[PDB]
Amino acid sequence: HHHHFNLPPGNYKKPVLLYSSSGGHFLRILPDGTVDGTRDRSDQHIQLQLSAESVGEVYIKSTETGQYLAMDTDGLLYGSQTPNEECLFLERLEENHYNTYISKKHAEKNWFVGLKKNGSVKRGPRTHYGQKAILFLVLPVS
Repeated sequence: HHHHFNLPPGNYKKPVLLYSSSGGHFLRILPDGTVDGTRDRSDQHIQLQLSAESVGEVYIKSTETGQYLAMDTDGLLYGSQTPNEECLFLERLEENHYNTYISKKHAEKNWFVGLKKNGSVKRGPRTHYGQKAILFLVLPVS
């Protein structure tokens, strides 16, 4: 109700990479629960598995550790051992091509998953429609 409903095609069967074009980083959920990006395509912690809750709602899960991507009350991304309300994202098509991920919990604030060119992630309140960091390509793993 606060966002459009253009959905990306494709599916949630196999593991994927969330690729950030600006700096060429892959979204990474480290074992200690911290979140960043790396250009290292062989990094074990960039392999992710997406799954649907409702249509257009997803969990983003580390295949290596089982951690769920989540955004806390202050807008910081972190890895959660169990799925909770902070773990649900609205997955949408953007600029007719990319995927964006909006915090469901904070959807009315337009808080996005964002991966900067320097390979750090954005804090929720610093993201907004029209940015580059919020744009992902979901790549199949080799």
